Amino acid sequence: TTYADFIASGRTGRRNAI
Amino acid sequence: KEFLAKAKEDFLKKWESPAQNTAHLDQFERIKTLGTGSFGRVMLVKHKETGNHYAMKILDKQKVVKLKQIEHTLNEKRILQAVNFPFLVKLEFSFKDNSNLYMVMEYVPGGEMFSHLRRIGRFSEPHARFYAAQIVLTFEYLHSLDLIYRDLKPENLLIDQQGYIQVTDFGFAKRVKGRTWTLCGTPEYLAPEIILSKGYNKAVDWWALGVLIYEMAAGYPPFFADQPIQIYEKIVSGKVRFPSHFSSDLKDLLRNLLQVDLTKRFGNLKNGVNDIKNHKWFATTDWIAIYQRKVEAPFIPKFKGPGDTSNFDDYEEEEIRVSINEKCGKEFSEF
Ligand SMILES: CC(=O)c1ccc(O)c(C)c1
Repeated sequence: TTYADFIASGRTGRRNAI
Repeated sequence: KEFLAKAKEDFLKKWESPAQNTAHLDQFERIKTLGTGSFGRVMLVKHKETGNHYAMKILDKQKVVKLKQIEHTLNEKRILQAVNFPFLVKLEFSFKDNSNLYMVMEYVPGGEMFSHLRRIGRFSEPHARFYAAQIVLTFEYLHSLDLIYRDLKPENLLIDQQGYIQVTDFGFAKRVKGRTWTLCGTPEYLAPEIILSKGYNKAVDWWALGVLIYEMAAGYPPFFADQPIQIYEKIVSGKVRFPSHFSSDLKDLLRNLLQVDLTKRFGNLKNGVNDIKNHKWFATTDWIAIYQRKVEAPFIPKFKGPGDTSNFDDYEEEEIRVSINEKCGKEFSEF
């Protein structure tokens, strides 16, 4: 599932601007 | 018609004669760090003479220079002192010392949208439409003053005591007539034109609204991956997938907001924002009651008291050291 992929991804924490 | 007319007259006067040096560090009691990042942190403080609590953003001038954010920083404070809108966080004071820049803002104890969205998983469409409406009104206000916001994300939206949104972080906000080119923002939220360096305008903010709305209703962004380059490839590729629980109207809105075609991206066409405001997905929204804060919030934060910070994460505290020599004084002269 996309949700499961997200949760296991390295981007679910606060995201820094570039 | 144009409430914006009045709006703009008040902004322009503050814009040309911006407030400066309106407090000093010793007038505040430092309580706890509410958030941190690139050029400095945000602290809960207490105004000694009134007992009011505030959020104080501290930027190390040396770090701002190192990151080439001087102009952006002057933009941030000049604009934030000049604006006024129900869903825009208020700047109460600003000042600077030998080492840092300080922006003393309204304390919004309900924490970040980011925190509650990740915790709860995803929002209900009505719940997400309540927030979105607030951002649609804010963007039409900002864009009417020729401002681009450029940093929309749940991390930057705070939830107040009434369950309404307060937009923070004007670090990339810019008064610009026409188009601009800076590569800035957050990878998940960038519009195609930014990634492709085509030069861009306020349309980028309407795309970002597309990402936010999707993220809120689905619980994850429309474009994600473990590294930013992959995220750019996805955004640039003209393709979006939607959860099967998204209602038809919402997919249609999002298809028009996450529109790689500027000529067709919603809010960017002949009808402007009324293209968004008039959309069927917003069918049940009283835009006026939303502004006047007369709608009932879906969610109301719990705070066991004043200065209470359970809605914010814990951050390692660091001391605020002030040098004995003035740093980068000429660069931040107008702050
Ligand atoms: C992070 C930021 O800019 C911020 C601004 C106002 C505020 O009340 C809080 C809690 C944070």
